[PDB]
Amino acid sequence: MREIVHIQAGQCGNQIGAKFWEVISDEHGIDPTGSYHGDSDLQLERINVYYNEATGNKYVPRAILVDLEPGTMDSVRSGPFGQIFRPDNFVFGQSGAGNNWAKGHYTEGAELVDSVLDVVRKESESCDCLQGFQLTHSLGGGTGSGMGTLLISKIREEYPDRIMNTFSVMPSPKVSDTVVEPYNATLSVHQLVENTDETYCIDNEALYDICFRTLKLTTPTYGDLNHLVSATMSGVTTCLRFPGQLNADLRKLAVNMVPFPRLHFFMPGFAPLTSRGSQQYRALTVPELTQQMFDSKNMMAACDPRHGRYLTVAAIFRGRMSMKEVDEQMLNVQNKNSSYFVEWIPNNVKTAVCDIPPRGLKMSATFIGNSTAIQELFKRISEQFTAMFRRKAFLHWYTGEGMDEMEFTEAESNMNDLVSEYQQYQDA
Amino acid sequence: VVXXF
Amino acid sequence: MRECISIHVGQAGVQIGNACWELYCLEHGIQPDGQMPSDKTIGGGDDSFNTFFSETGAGKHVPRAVFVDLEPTVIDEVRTGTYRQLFHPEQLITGKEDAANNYARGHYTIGKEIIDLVLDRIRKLADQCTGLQGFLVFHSFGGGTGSGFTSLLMERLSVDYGKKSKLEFSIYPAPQVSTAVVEPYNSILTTHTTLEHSDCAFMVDNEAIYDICRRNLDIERPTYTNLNRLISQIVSSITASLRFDGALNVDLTEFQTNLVPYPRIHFPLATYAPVISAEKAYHEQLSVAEITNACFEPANQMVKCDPRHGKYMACCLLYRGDVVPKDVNAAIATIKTKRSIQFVDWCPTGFKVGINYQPPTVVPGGDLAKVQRAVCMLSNTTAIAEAWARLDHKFDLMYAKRAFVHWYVGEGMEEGEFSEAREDMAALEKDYEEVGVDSV
Ligand SMILES: Nc1nc2c(ncn2[C@@H]2O[C@H](COP(=O)(O)OP(=O)(O)OP(=O)(O)O)[C@@H](O)[C@H]2O)c(=O)[nH]1
Ligand SMILES: Nc1nc2c(ncn2[C@@H]2O[C@H](COP(=O)(O)OP(=O)(O)O)[C@@H](O)[C@H]2O)c(=O)[nH]1
Ligand SMILES: [Mg+2]
Ligand SMILES: [Mg+2]
Ligand SMILES: [Mg+2]
Ligand SMILES: [Mg+2]
Repeated sequence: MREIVHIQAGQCGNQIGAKFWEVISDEHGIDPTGSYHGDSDLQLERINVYYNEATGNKYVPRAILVDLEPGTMDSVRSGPFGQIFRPDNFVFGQSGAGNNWAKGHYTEGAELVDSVLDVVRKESESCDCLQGFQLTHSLGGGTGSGMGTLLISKIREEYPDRIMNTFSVMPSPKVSDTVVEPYNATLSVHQLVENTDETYCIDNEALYDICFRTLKLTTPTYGDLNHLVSATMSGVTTCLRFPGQLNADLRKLAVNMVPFPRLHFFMPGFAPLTSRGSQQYRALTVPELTQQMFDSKNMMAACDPRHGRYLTVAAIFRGRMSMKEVDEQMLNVQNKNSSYFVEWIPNNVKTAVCDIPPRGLKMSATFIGNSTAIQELFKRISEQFTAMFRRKAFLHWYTGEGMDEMEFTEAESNMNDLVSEYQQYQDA
Repeated sequence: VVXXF
Repeated sequence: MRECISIHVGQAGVQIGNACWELYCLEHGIQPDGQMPSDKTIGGGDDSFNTFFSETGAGKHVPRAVFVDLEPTVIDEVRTGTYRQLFHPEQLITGKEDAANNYARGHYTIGKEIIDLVLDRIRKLADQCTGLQGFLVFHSFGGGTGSGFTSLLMERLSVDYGKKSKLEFSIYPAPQVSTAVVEPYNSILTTHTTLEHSDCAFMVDNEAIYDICRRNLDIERPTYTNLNRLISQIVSSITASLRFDGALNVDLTEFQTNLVPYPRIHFPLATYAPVISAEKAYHEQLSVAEITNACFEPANQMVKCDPRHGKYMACCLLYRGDVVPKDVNAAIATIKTKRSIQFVDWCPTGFKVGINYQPPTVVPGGDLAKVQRAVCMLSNTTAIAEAWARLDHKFDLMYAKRAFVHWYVGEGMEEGEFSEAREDMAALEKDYEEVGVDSV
C-alpha cells in the first residue's frame, strides 16, 4: 500500500488526467520539467505515491496515457506539463473509437489493449508496494468508456487483490448531443459495479449546472467543467497525497466508504466553488465551508442528497484553521440533519484536516459521500437508455462490431438491480 | 449545445 | 490518415465533380497546376487537406479522385480544361459508347467492359493511403451510367473493401432538366441495388436546386453550371469537417452516428443558407442567428420534402466561417422557442453542432455572394420519404403498362428485377413510416 498507478483513457480522460496532474504538481512543488522547487517539506513526504524518481532527482508521474486517436495526446504532450510525462507511457492508436463502446471494448480497443498493459506492468514492477490503480475517463464516448472498462477487467485479472479506483465522468444531454452516450454509459456501469472498489461519480449535468447557475457562466467550456473536476480530484486525493490519519490509502478509504461491494459510487462535493476568473479574495469561515459542502449546489453528481440517506461520509478540510471548530461544525451537520444519515452505521461521518491548502485558496473543503441518492443519476441514464432501446435504435453501430441485443439487455438489467439495491438500504 | 480546455 | 476517395460517375457525377474540386482548390489555396505555396511539407504531409489531396515530389497536390464515364465527351472537357494539370491521366477513365439512359447498359452490357479498369485505378489510389476512411460517390439517379454503373461499382466496392464507408451524393431527377422519360425506372433500380451497400446518401433534388437558383439568385433559366456551383457549396459544407479541423470542428462520421438510426434510414435532408446574390448581400450582412433560421425554411431545402408534416429523428448544424459557440447556442434557443419541430419519442432533441472557422469562398464569376459565415443543416426527417413516393408513383404508372420495359429486357434484365426493386422501395417507404410511429 504505497504506490498508485494512474491511467487516463480517451478525450475526457486525458484532458482531466492532464489537469489533475497540473494541479497536484503545483501542490507538491513539481515543475513541468520535473524538478522540485517548493517551500514546505510536507510536499515531498508522500510524493512517491503518484510520482517516480529518476537521475537528477527529477519527479516523473506514475501515469499511463491511453487513446485510440493521437489527437488529445498530441495536444497534452504540447500541453503545459506535456514533457513531464514518461515519453514511453504514451500509448495511442490511429483508428479512433467513434464514440462507440463496442469499438473501444471489443474490436479497435482489443487491438491495442495488450500494448497498454505492458506499460502498466513496467510501472507495477517499479513499485515497492502497489495499492492499486486510479483511472480517469468518460463513460459517454468510446475509448475511455469501452476500452477503459476493458482495461479494468484485464487489470483486475493481473492484480485482483489490488484496489481499483475510478474518476468516471457521467454523460449529460446538457453537454453532449451524441445520441448513443446512454448506451455507452449503461454498458460501462455494468463493468464498474463488478470490477471497481471505488468510483467517483463526476456528473457533467452537475458540472454544467454549477458552471451556469452558481458561477454565472453563460457559455461554459470544457476548461470550466474541468476546473471543477481538477479541484475535486485534488481534494478527494488529498488524504492520499499528504500526511494524514484518515482514509490515507485506497484500501482503507474503501473499507470506510463501502459497506457493500457493489455500492461504491461516491458523490463528490467541493467548496468554495471557484471559476478560473473568480477572484476569491474573501476566504470562507469554517461554518461556511460546511453548510456548502453538504449543499446540493456543491455536489458534483447532480443528485439531491435529501432524497436519500448517507451510508458513509468522508470530509476533507484544507488550509490553516481551527481544527477545534472543524469538529464542532462537522458534528453540527450530523446532529442537525441526522435523519439524512443511516442509523445502522454509527459515526459514518469521518473527517481529516490537511494544513496545505489548494492553489489559490486559503480554505477549502472536499466532500465524499456514499449517498443512496446516487441512484437518481443511474435512474437518469436508465431512462435515456430505454427511450432508444425499446425501439432498438442505433444498435446497428454496436451489432456491426459483433455485439448482440442480449448483451444490452443484461447491462440494462444489471444497472436496474443496482438502483434497486441503493433503494433497499435507503429504507432501513 | 456548443461546449473547447 | 483518414483519407477519402471521391468517385465521379457519369455526366452529372463528373460535372458536379468539376465544380467541387475547383472549389476545394480555391478553399485550400491550390492552383490549377496543383502547386500549393502554403504547404511547406514538400512531397508529403499530415495536414487536414491531405485527406482529399495527395502530394508529389514536384510539389503538386493531386485530388484523391476518379472520374468515370462510358462515353468520352464530358471527361474530355476535363482533360482539356482549366484544371487539366491538376489530375493524372490514369484518373480520367472513358468508354466510347454511353449507356443510352439505360440502367441495364450501365450495370451490365457496357459497364462490364470497364468495371475492372475502374477498380484497378481505384485500388491504385487506395494504396496511397495510410488509413482510408472510405469513398464518396457522386452520381445521377436518372442516367444509365449514373444509375447502373454506380450500382455495379458499389457492389464491387463492398466486396473489395468489405465495410469501409461508402457515401453517396445522388442527383434526384427533376422535370425542368430531365433527359429521359425512364428516369423513374433507373432511379428505383439503382436505389434498390445500392441500398445495402451505401452507409449514407445525400440526395440532391434538381427541382429544389432549380427552384433556389430561380428564387434566391434570380437566375431566369438555370443551367447545369448554375446548379453545380450551388451544389458544390453544399458538398463543401458537408466535407468541410473532413478537410479542415479546429477545436469546434465535428467530424462528419460523428454527424453520421446521429443521423442513421437504422442501416436503411441513411438518407439525410440537407438545408443550406445563406443563398444570396451579391446585389442583395451588399451592405446587408447575415448573422449566425439569421442563417440558422433559414435551415428550417423549406425553400432552402435540397430535397422537396415537408419536414413539418414529418417527424425529426436528428438535427445537425455544420457551421463554417465567422461563428462563435455563444451565438449558435442562443440561435438554437430561439428556434426551439419559435418553431415546434416534432421529434419521434425514441430520439433525443439535442442538435449536434460543428464549426469550421474557415469561411466560405466562392468561385469567380459565381452567382453566389461571398458571405462571412454559412451553415448546412443535415436532418433525418420522415418527410424525405416524400421523395421516394413521388418517384415510386412515376415508376408505377409506366410499369403498369410495361412502358419502355422492353429496352431493359433486351439488354438482359427481367421483369422480376423490376418488381423486386419496386418492393424494396415500398418497404423503404413503409420503414420510413414505421419509425415515425410513437412507442407503447
Ligand atoms: N445538377 C446536375 N444534374 C445533372 C448534370 N448533368 C446531368 N444531370 C442530371 O442527370 C440526369 C441524367 O443522367 P446523366 O448523368 O446525364 O447520364 P449519365 O450518368 O452520363 O448516363 P448515360 O449518359 O446514359 O450513359 C438528368 O436528370 C440530369 O438532370 C449536372 O451537370 N448537374
Ligand atoms: N468534463 C469533460 N467531459 C468531456 C471532455 N471531453 C469529452 N467529454 C465528455 O465525454 C463524453 C465523450 O467521451 P470522449 O472522452 O470524448 O470519447 P473517447 O475519446 O472515445 O473516450 C461526452 O459526454 C463529453 O461531454 C472534457 O474535456 N471534459
Ligand atoms: Mg472527438
Ligand atoms: Mg484494425
Ligand atoms: Mg452520359
Ligand atoms: Mg503537406
